[PDB]
Amino acid sequence: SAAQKFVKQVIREAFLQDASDIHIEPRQNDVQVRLRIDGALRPYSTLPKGALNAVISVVKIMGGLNIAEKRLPQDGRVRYREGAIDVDLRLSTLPTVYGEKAVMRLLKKASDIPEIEDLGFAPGVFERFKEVISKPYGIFLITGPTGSGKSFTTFSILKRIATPDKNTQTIEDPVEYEIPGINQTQVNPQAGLTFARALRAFLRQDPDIIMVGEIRDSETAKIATEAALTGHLVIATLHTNDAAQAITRLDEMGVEPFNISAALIGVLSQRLVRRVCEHCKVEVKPDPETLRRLGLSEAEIQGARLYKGMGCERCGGTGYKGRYAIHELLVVDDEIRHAIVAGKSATEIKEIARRKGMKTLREDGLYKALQGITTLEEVLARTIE
Amino acid sequence: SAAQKFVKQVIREAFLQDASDIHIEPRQNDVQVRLRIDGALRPYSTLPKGALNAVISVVKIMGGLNIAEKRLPQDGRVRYREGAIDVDLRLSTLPTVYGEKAVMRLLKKASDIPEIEDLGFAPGVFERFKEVISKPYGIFLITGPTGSGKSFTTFSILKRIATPDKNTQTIEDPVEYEIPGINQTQVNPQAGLTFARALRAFLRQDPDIIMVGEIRDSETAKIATEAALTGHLVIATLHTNDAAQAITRLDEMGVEPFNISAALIGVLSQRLVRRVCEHCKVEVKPDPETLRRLGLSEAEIQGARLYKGMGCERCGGTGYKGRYAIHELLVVDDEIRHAIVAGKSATEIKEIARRKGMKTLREDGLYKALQGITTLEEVLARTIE
Ligand SMILES: Nc1ncnc2c1ncn2[C@@H]1O[C@H](COP(=O)(O)OP(=O)(O)OP(O)(O)=S)[C@@H](O)[C@H]1O
Ligand SMILES: Nc1ncnc2c1ncn2[C@@H]1O[C@H](COP(=O)(O)OP(=O)(O)OP(O)(O)=S)[C@@H](O)[C@H]1O
Ligand SMILES: [Mg+2]
Ligand SMILES: [Zn+2]
Ligand SMILES: [Zn+2]
Repeated sequence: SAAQKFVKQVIREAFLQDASDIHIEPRQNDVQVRLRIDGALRPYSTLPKGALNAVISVVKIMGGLNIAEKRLPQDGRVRYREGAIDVDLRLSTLPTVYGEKAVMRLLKKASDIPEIEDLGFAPGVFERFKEVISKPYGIFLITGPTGSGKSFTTFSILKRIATPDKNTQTIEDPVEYEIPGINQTQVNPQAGLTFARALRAFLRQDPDIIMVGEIRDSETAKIATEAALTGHLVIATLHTNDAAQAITRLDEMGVEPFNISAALIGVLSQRLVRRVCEHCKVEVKPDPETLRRLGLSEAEIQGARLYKGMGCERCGGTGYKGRYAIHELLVVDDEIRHAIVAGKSATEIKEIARRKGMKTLREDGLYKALQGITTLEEVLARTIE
Repeated sequence: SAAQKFVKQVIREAFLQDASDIHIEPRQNDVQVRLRIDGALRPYSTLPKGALNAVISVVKIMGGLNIAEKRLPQDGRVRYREGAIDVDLRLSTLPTVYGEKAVMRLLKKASDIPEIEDLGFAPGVFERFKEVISKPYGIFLITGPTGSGKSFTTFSILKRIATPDKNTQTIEDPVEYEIPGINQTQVNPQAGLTFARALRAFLRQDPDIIMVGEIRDSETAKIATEAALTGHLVIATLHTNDAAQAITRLDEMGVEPFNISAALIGVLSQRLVRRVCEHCKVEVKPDPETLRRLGLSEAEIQGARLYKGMGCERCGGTGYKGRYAIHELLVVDDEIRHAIVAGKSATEIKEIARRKGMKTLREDGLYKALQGITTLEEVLARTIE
């Protein structure tokens, strides 16, 4: 609790300062602590060398990390409420030559779950998206790397489709949000209430819409798929970078390809790019050759404006305030499941979908960058694979 | 006794309203109770939040569930008798963030099962339906999501064709109705009595008619087809959005296409639409332009009498009371047989079937909406065409 009270004092003073990050760094003879204020790291405090393991355990408990594991990096998430400071923290631990270093990123205050029309879909992709989630049943997968806005998009969907004539039931680890009109159930491993234990009880609970917060079992993948097969609408998340790899991911978790093919409505992969500041924004002229290589049509290449923030402190550092989302939406059709039943590659499906008109993250990112929402760099950074 | 009084009333009201399920839902500041009627959830009442644990208690006593346990789902069965009420109830309790939700399902009986004349078949389809079930051997598939009326149709058929000169054998998970005249067997995991293990045994039981409640696995799909092949009549349920996809799905499940083309009598795809309440029923002047994009001809727009129910006390305000089935009946002939082998797609099969006389779900829906059985939107909400 010497350790616990230090950790809680740091997060507090980080919150009140509007600090973005907190670094706990072992050194040769001490542990330095630093806070990023207005873009720069500042010295907060100094802990003795022996104090290291104590503190690292406290933040590991907070994010559900493994204490025993010290040779490998771990990431986690901390929903932190103590009194008047509620901040969500992104947690990172890293093996360092002097012991384990921890970094906690203070996330922007979430605000409220938006309507479907304010998620930042391209006008064209939006219509196909609205058609995927309006379907009576089947499973709709939302994927992306840690913190790409999966849960946020998921609840925006539920906000739309969970009508009083339906039973919307939810399994989450943990439950975020107090969204009305639906029933929410949190995973309890203490009790024995796993994802699969719950998901099987849900089938005896007369559901219409099932939201599976996370699929990380074979049991869960199988049950969610059969729920989609028998006539329920399932929304679930995976942690996969490619929309097509989500299909392959399910094959690996033990789902029969013919069941994947019969239930899957589509897969949404998204990213978050920083938004350029509207105030210190400037026009930039792109190398036509770059645009060309990015698959942008010649005949579109003359309008040709890209944008970037030089910076003020409405931005702080950066030229960026806020984040926006990037999407590629794999809508399953007669030909795609016609590729899943056959031996597939994620690769083959992707271009089988691109033809038929599927717009890719980079294409989606590029086009929003052409609007001055984001830089081309942020777009490239998120789509490099 | 106040919680006893509530449970008594809500089951009484569900019974008289023909309600599938009672939902008792803990929410943030109250308890909400919903009735599913005609497949649609409907608000029944609100309880004050501190009355939850008394009500759940009554429900648990009925089904012999543990009161102490509130962290894990529970399941029960009760034969409920109050006044003249005699219903079997299936009880489900499930922990949510605001406490345990309860679902009580009102179960049907054999007496509720219709005669095939009352299944709602259009006159042209009904004559073909009859010729399909009156064949000596082959496999007949009934497909669609849960709550489509698959079991009602199945046993309706067995009421007409399980005459006393034949052995009529059933494998079910679970056995729902107790039917006179036929032999029924329930799937039992704990003993190892699979669908496939049961079905293997049926072939040494001198059967005539075989009913497979559900085809989930690849082995069951093969043995049921084999049993059809050798000279037995097989009625089985599958989940597909479409009659033609039942062919493709058997393929995907591993059945040899030459075996499918050899054994398959036909497929029935089925949905349930809501009937227009006839205490609200008000005639509505059709819009021709909207009836033209919907593939209806000029002749059909004449002789078109649409209706919509202007909500009343008897329909709970919905404008609907009762349900009705819409049908897509694929009847296998030689051309469909040659297309099943030669591995044509479901879309190819479907277009063959229609040219040969098959009405799609949408078309059967539209046809009955023009009779004022149901409304247009119900047809559009229950069919992706
Ligand atoms: N479309 C969006 N635009 C801007 N910010 C967003 C958007 N979606 C999410 N965010 C924010 O970004 C953070 C991402 O949180 P989530 O939406 O929960 O991400 P996630 O993919 O669920 O991440 P996990 O669950 O930790 S792997 C939250 O702080 C959201 O406020
Ligand atoms: N032809 C019909 N017309 C009107 N209501 C019907 C009809 N068939 C079924 N129903 C109602 O719909 C409910 C569900 O029908 P079921 O046949 O039991 O459902 P199913 O999901 O299609 O088949 P299962 O999963 O093996 S019970 C029945 O219990 C009846 O209340
Ligand atoms: Mg999440
Ligand atoms: Zn700026
Ligand atoms: Zn009415």
